[PDB]
Amino acid sequence: PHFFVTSELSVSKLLKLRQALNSSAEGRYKLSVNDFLIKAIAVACKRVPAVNSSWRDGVIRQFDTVDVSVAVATPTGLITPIVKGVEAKGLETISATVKELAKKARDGKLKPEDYQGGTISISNMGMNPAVERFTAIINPPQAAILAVGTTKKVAVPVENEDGTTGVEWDDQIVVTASFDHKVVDGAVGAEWMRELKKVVENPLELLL
Amino acid sequence: PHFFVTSELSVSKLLKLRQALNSSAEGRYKLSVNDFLIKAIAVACKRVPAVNSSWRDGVIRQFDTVDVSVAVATPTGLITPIVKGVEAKGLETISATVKELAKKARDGKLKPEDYQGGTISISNMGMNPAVERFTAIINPPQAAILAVGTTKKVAVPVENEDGTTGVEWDDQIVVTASFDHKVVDGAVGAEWMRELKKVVENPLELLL
Amino acid sequence: PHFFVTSELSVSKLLKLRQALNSSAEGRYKLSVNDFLIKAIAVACKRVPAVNSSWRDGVIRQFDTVDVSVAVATPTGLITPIVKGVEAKGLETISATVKELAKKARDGKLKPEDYQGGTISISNMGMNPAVERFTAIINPPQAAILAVGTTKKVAVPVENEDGTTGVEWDDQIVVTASFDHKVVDGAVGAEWMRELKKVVENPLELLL
Amino acid sequence: PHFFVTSELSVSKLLKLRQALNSSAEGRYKLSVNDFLIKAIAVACKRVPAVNSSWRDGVIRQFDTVDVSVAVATPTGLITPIVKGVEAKGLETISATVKELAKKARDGKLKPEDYQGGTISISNMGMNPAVERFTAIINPPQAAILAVGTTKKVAVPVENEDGTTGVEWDDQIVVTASFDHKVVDGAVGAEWMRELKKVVENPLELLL
Repeated sequence: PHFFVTSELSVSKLLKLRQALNSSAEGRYKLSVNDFLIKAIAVACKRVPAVNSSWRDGVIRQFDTVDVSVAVATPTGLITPIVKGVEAKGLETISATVKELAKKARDGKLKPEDYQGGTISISNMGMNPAVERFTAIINPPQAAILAVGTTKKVAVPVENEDGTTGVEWDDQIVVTASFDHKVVDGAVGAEWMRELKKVVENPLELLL
Repeated sequence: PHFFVTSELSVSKLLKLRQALNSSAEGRYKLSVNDFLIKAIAVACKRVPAVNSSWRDGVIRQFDTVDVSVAVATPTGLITPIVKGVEAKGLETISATVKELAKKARDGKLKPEDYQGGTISISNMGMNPAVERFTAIINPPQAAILAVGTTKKVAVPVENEDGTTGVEWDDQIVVTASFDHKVVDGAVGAEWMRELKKVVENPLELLL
Repeated sequence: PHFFVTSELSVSKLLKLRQALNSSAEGRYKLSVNDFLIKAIAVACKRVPAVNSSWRDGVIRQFDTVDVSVAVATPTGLITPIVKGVEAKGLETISATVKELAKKARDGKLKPEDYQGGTISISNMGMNPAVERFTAIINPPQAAILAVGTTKKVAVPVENEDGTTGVEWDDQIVVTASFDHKVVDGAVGAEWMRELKKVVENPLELLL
Repeated sequence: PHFFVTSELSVSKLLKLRQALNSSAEGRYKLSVNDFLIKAIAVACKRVPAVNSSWRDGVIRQFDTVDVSVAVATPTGLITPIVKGVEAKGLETISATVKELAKKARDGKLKPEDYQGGTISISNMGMNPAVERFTAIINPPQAAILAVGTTKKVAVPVENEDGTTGVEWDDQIVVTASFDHKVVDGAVGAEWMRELKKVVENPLELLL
């Protein structure tokens, strides 16, 4: 039994900072927004340990550390590469590890210890238009799986009192979050979502 | 097998009237928007009796009266206090009964006859940001369960021919409605949703 | 196990062309937007054959041709009239066949070979307000079922550099797409959705 | 035999970000500039492992992880509390751990496993005026010890072509760095200093 948590999330600050940091990238790495998202979900899963947990048969094993089983679509299908100790990783570690693992998934294979649904399962379709949102199924060894739709620029009130509400156009992804609903719950799921959104909206705390 | 009915709903009129009525509140009560929503879902469940029904084993028992099993999140978990005969109640009856029952759920306990999923199950996360919408699971003794996301102020065309479409910013909650799909159906579910939205949008008919 | 693909879709071009073509209608037919949508989903199911397939017990039978089991709500319930070889049909064939079949469903009956969930199951609530989106359940003999919410006019950036982003108000339906998830997958489902959206957004390719 | 590496370092960006983050502090923590410096020296000691090393009798043991033996002046004398795995810590972990450890040093005692000169010895007199710089002695179990003078606001060319060089006043600490000179060397010491200065000057990379 799965419940869905749907949460928009602006990115313009994080897009700006990724731009400035991929400028700061010397060709040394490619920072995808997803790398910051991976470190941010690491931050939030440390923040909310219920997400970085797993449905054990009798109990729910909660994982102190967080890794991410990012899911990469592959010609084979869906490979879920596991990026380990993200919260203690770097983020170019996230960068290379994500691109390396997706490479080894589509190009070669990953060894089976790469597909653990580790404490959190992430499927990202931010790059995929026509899905501003979409829903997946939680892994049985998961606690909750997160899916991200595509980025949209939308009308937003602009504080400016000259154009009082005004029309100000924000980039943002509204995401869905499928939850196994017994290992994790709607309140904690939404709160983890808000942790994620907070840390993402300003990379300044994601710096930390 | 559950189907989901997703329905935005403006509130600005009802927010205005709640403000004016909580001004009219002499400290005698606190009218939450949810109290008006409870009376409004009572109105709509009398309007659409399929919602205020229950999946009996062989049949679907349809309930003439409507009560609401509002669901209150509790330190224990989810308590679903039952507010009885809402359609014939007052609304400060709704006010106090909802706050009293949530109190006795989080603070003490409610006696078990308070958790009946009575004819309608309501979970409200209007107060909870980062969930503009979310989906729940229908109670087996329910017919359909309703979930409300948070309120959002959004760009809206303003009729004014000077700013022709213009940008006019409306508060509204888009809600999801999980339906057991055999006791209740998509057409009747959506129509009950529209009944609810109609009665809510203007409290003038909710007065009645 | 079903996954949901949610996709907005503007219509203003197709609304314009339907208007011009129902002007071009001499009373000879009534072209509902849904007729163009039926030819467009035929186009996309030829484009994406995974959708116009069926869950066989052992395998997934993929259907070269596409028909549509459009679903018509009936006083009996949901009749799913089958419109055959849509991709090779006309569109006034679509027009009359859809209206004729809905007629025979609500008025009389359709003979049972009209309810096959043929290669694609379509439920349309574009005409139904208060459901900008909604989700259904895939037919077992289906591969994926599509549901369309209602049309909404929304704030949209207008390119004009005078009103730089400006506020420009577009009609569009955001649709959900419930997928059986083993006969069909999220990537192919979303891509079929984008095929559909592309062909719909400009009827010029839907002409073909 | 010790050599000294002297390096100014602007702070205004990091002062701004600490201000904004101690505004972001909800009373939850106090972020001293030294906490960011501790995470930054962790970053640089991972960056330059020669600093987070120790003079073993025959060899130099280089430490993969970095901790910091921050030194706190105490009524007893100099307590060198050890903050462990800083590079994998948080920074409010740094915040509380530094203030807690200094507290337990001046107020109570730290248990002896708190004074290890762990991989790096830091003495900070940024808070101490009249020492814009000062030099210390490397711990024998250290590889290099770092000392920071006080912050000074100084005349700086301002790019502005109106006031062409102009006079623009920057806050900065010039630091000394005493090095045991056989476990570590002038080139690597200065380069570690530049790593430190780079990561500090913009907390954006210190975010990571």
